Amino acid sequence: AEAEAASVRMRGEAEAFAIGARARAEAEQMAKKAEAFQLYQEAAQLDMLLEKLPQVAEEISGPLTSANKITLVSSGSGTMGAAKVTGEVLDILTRLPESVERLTGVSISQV
Amino acid sequence: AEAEAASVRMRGEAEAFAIGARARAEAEQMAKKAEAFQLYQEAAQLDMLLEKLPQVAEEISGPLTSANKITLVSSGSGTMGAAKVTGEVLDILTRLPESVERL
Amino acid sequence: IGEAEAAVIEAMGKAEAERMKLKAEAYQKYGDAAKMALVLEALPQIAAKIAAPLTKVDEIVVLSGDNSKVTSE
Amino acid sequence: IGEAEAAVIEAMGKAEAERMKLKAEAYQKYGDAAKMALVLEALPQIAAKIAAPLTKVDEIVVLSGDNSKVTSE
Repeated sequence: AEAEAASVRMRGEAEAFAIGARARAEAEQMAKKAEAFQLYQEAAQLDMLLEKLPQVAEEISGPLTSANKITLVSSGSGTMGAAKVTGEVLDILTRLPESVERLTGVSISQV
Repeated sequence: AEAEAASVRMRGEAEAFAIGARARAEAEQMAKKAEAFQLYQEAAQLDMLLEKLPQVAEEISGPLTSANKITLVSSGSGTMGAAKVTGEVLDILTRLPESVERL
Repeated sequence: IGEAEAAVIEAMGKAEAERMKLKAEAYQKYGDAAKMALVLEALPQIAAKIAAPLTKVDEIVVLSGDNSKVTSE
Repeated sequence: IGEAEAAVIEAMGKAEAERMKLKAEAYQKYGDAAKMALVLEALPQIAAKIAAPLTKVDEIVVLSGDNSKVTSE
């Protein structure tokens, strides 16, 4: 029992010290992330937004493209229906930032 | 019987002392948690909220994705229905914090 | 046996009361951010519990638009 | 065994509290762009979680135009 207790004590102390090591490394790491982010103008925010939009589009259109078949029917002066699907995807992609806005309270679009 | 009683007494006393040991350790542990939390600005709270939102979304959308099939039908100037499912999930995810707020 | 059980129960009372007492000052030093952390940590478990009945859904039928019931599929 | 567990738990408390404390000043220096980065990074995971039920859709029927329900196909 004494040997097991010493084993547990030493292994736990070592892993806690390792956790502290990554903690210090990650803190000194994120300080420079903040420093670099401070020097971002509208061009950089636009680049970030346009780099993140395709990923959200993928995550919203991946499950949707699992449908076996889609039937489109038009009548009168109406549209065929492809605009309906694209509008549904785009509406979800544009309402998600507002839903996140409702909780976080920090803007996502500069204009 | 005397031996059994002594066994019970000693084992219970040892386990109670062990409970007290973790008690003291956890108290001294949580004191620093509170001290660290005191130095949190809006950025840190935003990080916590955006780290916890995906987990709630998983816990609310895991059971829902067990449906065998989902049929979507539109008519007129209405939507197809995918926005309905996403809105249902988001509405539950946003009304849960208010329900917890009520208590 | 009863005396032994009384002794161990009193020991549990000693330990658990000391635990609660020490945890009292720990909770006393909680700010807004710490309470927010508690609520956010509690939220996923509650959400998992509430969504458990949704596991057994068989099929979902969604209709949209204010029209008649003759078109069908 | 209980003493060993208490020691390791206290060590975890030391380390995790130091982690949170050091991360506090890191978050304190965040501007508008950094918060925007956090939100944009969080968005795809939330979107993936919300869209997961859409995986099981079987068939989609879309109709357009304000007309009667006699034409069919």
